[PDB]
Amino acid sequence: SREPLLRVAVTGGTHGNEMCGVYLARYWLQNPGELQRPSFSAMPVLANPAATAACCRYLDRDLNRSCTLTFLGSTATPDDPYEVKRARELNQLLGPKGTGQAFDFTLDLHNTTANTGVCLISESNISFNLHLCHYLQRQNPGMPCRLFLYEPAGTETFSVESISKNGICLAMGPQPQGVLRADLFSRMRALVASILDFIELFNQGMDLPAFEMDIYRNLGSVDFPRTADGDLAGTVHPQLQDHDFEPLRPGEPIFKLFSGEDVLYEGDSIVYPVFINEAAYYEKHVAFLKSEKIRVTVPALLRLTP
Amino acid sequence: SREPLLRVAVTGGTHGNEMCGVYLARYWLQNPGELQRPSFSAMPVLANPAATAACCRYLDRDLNRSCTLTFLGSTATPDDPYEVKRARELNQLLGPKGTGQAFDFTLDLHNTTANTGVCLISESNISFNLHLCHYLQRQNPGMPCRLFLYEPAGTETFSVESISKNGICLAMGPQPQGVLRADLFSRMRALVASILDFIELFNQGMDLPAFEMDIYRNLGSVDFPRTADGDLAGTVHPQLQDHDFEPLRPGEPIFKLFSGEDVLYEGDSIVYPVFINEAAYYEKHVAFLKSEKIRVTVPALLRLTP
Ligand SMILES: [Cl-]
Ligand SMILES: [Cl-]
Ligand SMILES: [Cl-]
Ligand SMILES: [Cl-]
Ligand SMILES: [Zn+2]
Ligand SMILES: [Zn+2]
Repeated sequence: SREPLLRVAVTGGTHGNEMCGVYLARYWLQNPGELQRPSFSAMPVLANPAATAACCRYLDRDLNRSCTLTFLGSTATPDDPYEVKRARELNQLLGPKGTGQAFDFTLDLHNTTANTGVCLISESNISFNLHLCHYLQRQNPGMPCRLFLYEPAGTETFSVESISKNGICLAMGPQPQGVLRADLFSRMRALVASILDFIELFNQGMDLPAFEMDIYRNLGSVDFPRTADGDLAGTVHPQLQDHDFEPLRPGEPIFKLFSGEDVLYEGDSIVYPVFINEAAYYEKHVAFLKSEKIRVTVPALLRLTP
Repeated sequence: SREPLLRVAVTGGTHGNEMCGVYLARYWLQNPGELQRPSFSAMPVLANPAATAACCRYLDRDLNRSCTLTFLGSTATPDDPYEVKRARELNQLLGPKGTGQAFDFTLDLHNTTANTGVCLISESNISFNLHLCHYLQRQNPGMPCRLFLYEPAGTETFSVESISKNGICLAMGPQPQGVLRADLFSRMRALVASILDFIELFNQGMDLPAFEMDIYRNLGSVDFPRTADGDLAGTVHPQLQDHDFEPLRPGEPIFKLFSGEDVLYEGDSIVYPVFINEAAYYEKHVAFLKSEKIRVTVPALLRLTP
């Protein structure tokens, strides 16, 4: 017995300077008709109102790192980070996280300065999320739509969409922070429409046959070359720059130092760098994430049991 | 009798999140040998230290709008904008503005999210600045190097380089704020080297023959389409996006509204839009600047009179 997804949210402005989500959320709050389907209506939400008003990523702390049960469960004070306070409000709205009152699904919208194109980031290999990616791929022949599987190191999930029972992040790049490109705005807008379409089909009892697909699974990060003071001593090499999801073999160049030397990848295996040179990641000490490209088998999601 | 340029500054980080200038200044402060020529040594300066540390454009007020004689001459208080306070310090260092103690030349480094490529911005048609552009063009066949003439509306100049007797801005895009691309870092680094080379030749008494060249002269700005509340109602049209310095004829599309309508250019004449969709300009109400492409005749700069 398939349970329909009836309480569905689309969050924009989780990071205040990521403009597609910001303006789609603002627009939908004024024009919700677009998020309505026969079986359900998705609720638009501006996730970080103060960061959005200020057009910056966050005020005190990254909102997308503030939604752990520890943060949500903590006893409020006045001296809490704004984003911690806002996380609690999203917990009331979309959760509480880990309980049966949580929303069925949260779609969280993101932009990156990296040349990722269309990427879905999933914190688990839940088969519904893989079918969703597959659906978007099929709906857009010739458009890459890649799934980046980013499982939490251990126990606690951190993100805005993790508040809901399930959720996914739709990330689109490249786009400078604080800039709204018409091309990415429209494309993101159409892909959200398609994601809602998919939830409707699901809700209507559509059978989703098992299938196989390539996904990219996180191996971990590589930091920028630094001085003994952790200041940049170089940046991403021109031959790596803008080459997200392309293979990176050992011995290939990954940085150019200001001194003019090349730094080479010293790994044992070919990997697939993603989120190469993202502005928000400098302070997280991440020049890029290494991923392994793996072919997974996705079980069927059928209305009835065969 | 030609006066040599002996007190020459290169400023980076005038805007704290414009990374080429930030990292070139930081690097040169550690490795000044690069800025030395036989006749002079250029002083590297991080223009906005606090904005740079915070990786944002400015703290209180745009530093590059804070260097008017009015601001510089004002009586200090504790409640002055940080950037006003910093402007006064740059006035002490590189000026005082309008006096004989000012530096001979300030080269101010900038990055834009607009697809400008290499642009020199000059606040006057001083012939030395035009020869400099011409020199850079000749030194880089096949590389656009365009001169954008931006004369102050009326009396008071506002910018960091206006503190010196003469100066120019070297702007390079596209680059997201807070991102350092190896390609733009290297190119900017080589162009600064060439600008210093040029000052050396000048200093050595080189004759600079009169010549003609196309420049782009500011006509003014066009703001983003807005609601009655001044919130975006659209963004730069995909056909205009990334087309800086290309001709824009009346009737051509300049915006796409969220409602799906196109907004068309209603001007009487063909213009050349520049700084199309710059992040820092949203709040200045500027989607792009209109310029006229005009061919000017540049007088000779000769060691002796013919
Ligand atoms: Cl499917
Ligand atoms: Cl990239
Ligand atoms: Cl010349
Ligand atoms: Cl542009
Ligand atoms: Zn984001
Ligand atoms: Zn700037």
